[PDB]
Amino acid sequence: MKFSNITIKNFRNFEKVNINLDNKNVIFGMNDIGKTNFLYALRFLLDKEIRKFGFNKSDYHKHDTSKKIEIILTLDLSNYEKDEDTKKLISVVKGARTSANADVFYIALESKYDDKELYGNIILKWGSELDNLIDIPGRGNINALDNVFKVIYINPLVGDGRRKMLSYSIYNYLAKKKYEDKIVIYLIEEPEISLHRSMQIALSKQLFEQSTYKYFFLSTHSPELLYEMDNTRLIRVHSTEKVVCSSHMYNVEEAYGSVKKKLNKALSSALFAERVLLIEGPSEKILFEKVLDEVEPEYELNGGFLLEVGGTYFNHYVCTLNDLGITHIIKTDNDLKSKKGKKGVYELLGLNRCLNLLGRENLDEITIDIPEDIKGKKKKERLNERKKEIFKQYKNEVGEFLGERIYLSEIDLENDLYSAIGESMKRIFENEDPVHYLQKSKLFNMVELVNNLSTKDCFDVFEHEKFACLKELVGS
Amino acid sequence: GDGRRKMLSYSIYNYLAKKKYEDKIVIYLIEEPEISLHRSMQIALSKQLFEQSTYKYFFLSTHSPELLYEMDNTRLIRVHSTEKVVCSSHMYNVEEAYGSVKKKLNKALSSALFAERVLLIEGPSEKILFEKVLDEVEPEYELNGGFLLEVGGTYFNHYVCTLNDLGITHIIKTDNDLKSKKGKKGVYELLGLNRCLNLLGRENLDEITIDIPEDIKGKKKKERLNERKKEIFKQYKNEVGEFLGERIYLSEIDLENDLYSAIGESMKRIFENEDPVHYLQKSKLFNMVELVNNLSTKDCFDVFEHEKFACLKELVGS
Amino acid sequence: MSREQIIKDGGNILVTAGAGSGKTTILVSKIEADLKENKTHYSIAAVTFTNKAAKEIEGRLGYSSRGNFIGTNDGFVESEIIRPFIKDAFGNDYPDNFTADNQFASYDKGLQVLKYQNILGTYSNPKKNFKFQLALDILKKSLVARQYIFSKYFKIFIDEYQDSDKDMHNLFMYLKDQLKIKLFIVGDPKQSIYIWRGAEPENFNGLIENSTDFNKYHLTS
Repeated sequence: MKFSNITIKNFRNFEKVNINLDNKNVIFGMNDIGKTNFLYALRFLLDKEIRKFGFNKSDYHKHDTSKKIEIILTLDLSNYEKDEDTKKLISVVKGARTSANADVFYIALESKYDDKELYGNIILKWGSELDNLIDIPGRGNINALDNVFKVIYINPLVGDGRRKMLSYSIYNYLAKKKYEDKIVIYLIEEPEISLHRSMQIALSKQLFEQSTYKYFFLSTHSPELLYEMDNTRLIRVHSTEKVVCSSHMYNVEEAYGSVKKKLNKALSSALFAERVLLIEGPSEKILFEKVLDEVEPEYELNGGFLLEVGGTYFNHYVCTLNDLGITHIIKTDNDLKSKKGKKGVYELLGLNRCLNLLGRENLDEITIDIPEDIKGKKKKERLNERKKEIFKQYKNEVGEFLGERIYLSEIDLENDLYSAIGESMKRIFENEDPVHYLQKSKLFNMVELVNNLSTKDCFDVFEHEKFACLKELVGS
Repeated sequence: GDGRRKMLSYSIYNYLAKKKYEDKIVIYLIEEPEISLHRSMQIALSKQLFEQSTYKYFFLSTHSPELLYEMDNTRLIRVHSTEKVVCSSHMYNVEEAYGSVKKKLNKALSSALFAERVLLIEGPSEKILFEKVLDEVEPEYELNGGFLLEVGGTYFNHYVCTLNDLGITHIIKTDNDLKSKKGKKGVYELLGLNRCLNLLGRENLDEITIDIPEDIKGKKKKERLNERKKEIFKQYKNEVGEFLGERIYLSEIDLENDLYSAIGESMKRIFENEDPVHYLQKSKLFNMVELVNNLSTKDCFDVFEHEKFACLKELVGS
Repeated sequence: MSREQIIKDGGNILVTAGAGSGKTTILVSKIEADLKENKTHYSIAAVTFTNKAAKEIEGRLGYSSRGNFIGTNDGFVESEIIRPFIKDAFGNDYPDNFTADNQFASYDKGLQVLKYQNILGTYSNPKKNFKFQLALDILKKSLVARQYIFSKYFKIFIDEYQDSDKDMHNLFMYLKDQLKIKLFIVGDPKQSIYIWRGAEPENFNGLIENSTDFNKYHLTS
């Protein structure tokens, strides 16, 4: 019914790795050697044309053939009543199961090297109990496990994208009719080799929204394949010499239903990064791009990313990034949102969004008089004074935030930028109040500002204490 | 991983073709260098190609827009998706004026070069709204070669020149904006009309002055400016008709009012106890999410089939 | 004739056919039709009373990688129910080894022989069966046994039902009712000359004259 876990020991560059699984799995990362060895281990366990040969001396970890290779896969048999693949497995297995362990099954591989004959023999076992496994029976070249699983291996190597799509179609409508009595698993390795972008999006839709691909493992370098992802395991291989892996069970909540196409596009490109800074809009994008190009031109070559979050909460992105082992930085500002309906009551939106990431959730509302006489700049400064009071009140919570790489502004980014480059802003924005003028047209006035900034101003912004997230992004 | 081996190959190529071939003219033919390459390595190779003197002459074939993040001073040749080979070429440059935003123009325009029709929009609110509507009505608009491009706070000339020379269809949706001039108070610039005119060869227009007595402020000032916008829109009717022939769609005031004219009843239902436009304009990002979270298929088809949203039909090829 | 109304019927069936009717021909035809029609992972089981009929059917059917059981009803239980799942029902001390002189007159002594002696038991009285009562006992105590039996076969072919004890009837009816497996029964009512081996002709006649979910046909050819 469901793949659960896999363990690999003393195989190639794997020494002891434990990875949680699901039916649909995507592996990505920068190693590019462990990613291929993962699929090779799967093929050795489940593919008879690869297991037909043995293990060489180079298949052992550190080429030390005095160690034993173990590969063990785990399944869940909880839905025997509602699934027909559980019956396909159970009809070949008879006796290796016990009633106390009727919901878990194991399939293992073991190899010990023969120094005299220079050969590594592979012997397979299954069982319900991991301390009591028995050999899978078979006659001649055939195995009892070969009667169940059908492993289909896809690789573009060993316009033309239309030929690739035709190949995928023939695969889909051939593996159905011919293999109605088997469990089919697809191994798709880098399907984007010579493929147009729109074809990658089409293949993503096929993978994640069609029933022909119930079980698969996918290796990819392209975020366009992940535009439709949902209900899948994401496995990330850390960019080091020792193979380290992190996995996350990705889902999209029903609440995040109408914006699902934005979350996926935004988060697809951040999965291929090392540090991500979460921002709000394009004004911050413009400002930080200018400053970084001036100070740290190669920040994106070393694994930096700027992510625009928009009008949602940070939970969806932070859960995924944290579970995959990617560093996240957040910069926010104290916002008050007028409640729908009753007038004079506002919601501590910024504090609430920052709290929800600390487990603590939501906070009481506030009321401000705001007499009808005052309006305009006077009301703006009244709200700003209220924001200052709120910021000073919750100083301990702010200190807690700074420990999580969360940076909340007292009022806004405009005031923080003033506190750093006030003289330059007064020069550029001649005959106006810099903050008020900059806040009239967010986009055009920001371009006006960045068009008149020098390297001194960029280094002033970079080295300020109010902009300590930029140092985190570039790794100091 | 193996991309590091690719980078080593590129380095040996660069420092071998120099010493050994100082007496020859060297031309590089780079074919799909992104086969098994990490994204950051693609950006690094782009920087090498477009900002190093080792590659004076080359021809590059690519499927990846990450290789084009640093492009400048190059010919872009586009092969049309047909059986008969048709090609369009454009001499790409970035002006000194567009110098501080060059990293945004390149990233924005890289993904639009691999499309058939592009709709140029302003911000993320329109992105949210149109993504919801299209997912409801035309889920596979991006499989057939559609794209939404956020232009931001610049003029349309840079994008339109490239797209037009390469043979890609461009649609523009804009709204009538008045920008207060820096310094003197009471004078505004016809920003939307000026941006739309500059794409017709005709450029710039005279400024205007509005009293706006100090007593009025808030909603009253907003409606005063909206009435001025209506008068301006009615004045230049022939220019608007000319724009419509170039696939340029200018709103009388804003997108909020156009959306009201289509789904006013639904907006009143969802935004209970407020004026829908005024409330929607307070928090642009959160209130759009609130709206799209409560829209049905009937509302999406109402928006799609309206006359004020005729650019969406152009984007999907009707 | 009615030989074409059988191949077109899928479910529970009886064939009240006398001597010289051609039971083997219709049985093989039905088996081949069922195997050709179905495209799933399921199999069939053909149970007889002699090794000669089993070998005849095996030779007629041919060769396949699909796992179908053709043999005697005594081998059916040993191969499918008892040997694999004896230790899952009672305990790990009960052995799955046996090569079947040592017959007794009690069920408990049969268990004692199977355990201590490590040889399959028997009964002195031919009116009672040890194999087919132990099999039903195991089926009701092991969940994995029932799961395997349900996941494995989709139809079971039984011939010469008139020469069946009460335990055979009990096990087959348990499979038919509790596990929802189809049955195909062929038998001659007037061929109970094997009554010296504990045969009970009342079962087949009762099925013929009382069954409501069984389709009944008679062959005069």
